[PDB]
Amino acid sequence: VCYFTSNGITHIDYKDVELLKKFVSERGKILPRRVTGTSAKYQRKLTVAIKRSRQMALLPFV
Amino acid sequence: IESGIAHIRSTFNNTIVMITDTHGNALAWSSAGSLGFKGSRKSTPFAAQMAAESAAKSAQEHGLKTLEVTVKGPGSGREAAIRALQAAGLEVTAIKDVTPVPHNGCRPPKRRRV
Amino acid sequence: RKYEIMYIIRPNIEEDEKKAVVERFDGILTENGAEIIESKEWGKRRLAYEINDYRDGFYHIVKLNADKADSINEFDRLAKISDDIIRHMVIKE
Amino acid sequence: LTQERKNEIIAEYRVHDTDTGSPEVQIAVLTAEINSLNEHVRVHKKDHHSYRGLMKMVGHRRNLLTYLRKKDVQRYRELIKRLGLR
RNA sequence: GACUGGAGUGCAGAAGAGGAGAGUGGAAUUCCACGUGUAGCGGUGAAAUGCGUAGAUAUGUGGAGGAACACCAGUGGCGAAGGCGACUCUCUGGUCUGUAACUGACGCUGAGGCGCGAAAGCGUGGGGAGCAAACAGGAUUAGAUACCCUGGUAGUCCACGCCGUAAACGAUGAGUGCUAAGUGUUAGGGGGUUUCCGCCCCUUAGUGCUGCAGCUAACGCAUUAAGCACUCCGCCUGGGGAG
Ligand SMILES: [K+]
Ligand SMILES: [K+]
Ligand SMILES: [Mg+2]
Repeated sequence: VCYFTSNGITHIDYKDVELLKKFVSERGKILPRRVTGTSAKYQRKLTVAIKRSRQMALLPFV
Repeated sequence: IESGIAHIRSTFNNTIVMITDTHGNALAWSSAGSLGFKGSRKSTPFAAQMAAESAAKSAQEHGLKTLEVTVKGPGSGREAAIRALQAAGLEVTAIKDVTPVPHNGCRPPKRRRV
Repeated sequence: RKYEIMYIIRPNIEEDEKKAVVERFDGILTENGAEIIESKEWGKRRLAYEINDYRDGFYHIVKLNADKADSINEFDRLAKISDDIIRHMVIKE
Repeated sequence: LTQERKNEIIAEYRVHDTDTGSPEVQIAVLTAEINSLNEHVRVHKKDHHSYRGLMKMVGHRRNLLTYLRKKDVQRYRELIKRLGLR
């Protein structure tokens, strides 16, 4: 069951580090749909958000 | 004098094992070639163990009880080398990876028989 | 068009210096064809990795409206050229 | 091409106050779009994917234009000088 | 002359690695300097050529340079095709869904033309880290103008302009309609139920799997037909010579 689709929260923001940190590994890697329970649309959107955060140094690479 | 870091470079050809200080100055090293091997026998877990043991029992020049170990490459001798460093009489504190992975940067050379 | 901006100011800056830099980039945005509706801070928070010997930094926000984007472009080049902004980003809503 | 400008240029050439689906309206809006894209191409000459849609607009315009010519010729000889064709 | 199921505009939404430009990030290969540092490293089926006490290999720090962008990432998205994967902004194209507002057949194809068009390659000027045709050396071999190893120039990258080929392939031309199902998956809409959530069913455009009829020489295609029919274009008429 997807978080965002089950909760109706459609927007994702690259600044909610506390909520995006649930989906990066300890080594800094995004995780797949089957492991995170997400859906396709929101998983694209989480990729975009995570990458913007990483490039703002808000999340790490490693 | 109390703790060191071990760097093992294990490959499908040879195994190097270097003991250094935590801020990166060499104290000792060894390999299968300095151990006395000459061919594919370099690439073996036995050579890995023996070079590890020689390295550690020279590292007991300035002394230590503890190691953090860092493993590089696909060489099969990492298990034997880590067992060597545990069983020589040192408390290996943790194992870690130095897999030099590029995120699709510079390309490899060609495959074989092409 | 609704524009959002974020940026990071370095740690070695006192409060007067820092507010001067903030106000200066705000002036550069609003003196052009744009009007800052809001500009904000999180705080001197920890960077996920080190850009320089620096590892802390001042996270700031600017919510904005604009049509020309020369504000965006001057802000971008001037913030890269200044020794105070190590990071900034601009996004269209 | 913005909505407001689009509304302007449909309502100022609409044949009557309800209409926004006439060939007059379409040909006008297309001439706006193709001129903006001519500028776009003269800047970014090698965006051939954009040049594709350009030529599709031009073709649709010519199609509407021939239909109008066949339908009522006065509308045609009006629009050409009202818009800048030919 | 008239009408709206085709075609298109409007209106409300949704996705997207669709394209061009400019800038930007860190991994990571190499190189430069400096410490620590001692005799090997590399590679193979074995080796050897080669690098190394004028000090490597590695290890840490800092700096330079360019090329491509892990995870996400998936018979998933988009595009006419080629093809398009790091991020942001600007300029742009096209698609789908719903409405029945607007025009009222405005359409389908499309010879001859016009443009685009992987990689290699060509001209001019840069850049050139890696990989690497050619080439050199070492092995191999009966021989080896090769596979194999160590090096390595053109190139690969960029700007501009040519070249216009491809196993350029779904080896399957574009368009329209009709003719059983089951099931994933993507982007939407509608309705029943329920506290949203969640489940269910119906429907639109895609994308895939398996299958009925029917077709096929068979393999197999099967609402993404290679079925049933109509329009249009291109092409074939034994192999080779001969593209
Ligand atoms: K060239
Ligand atoms: K292809
Ligand atoms: Mg080329």
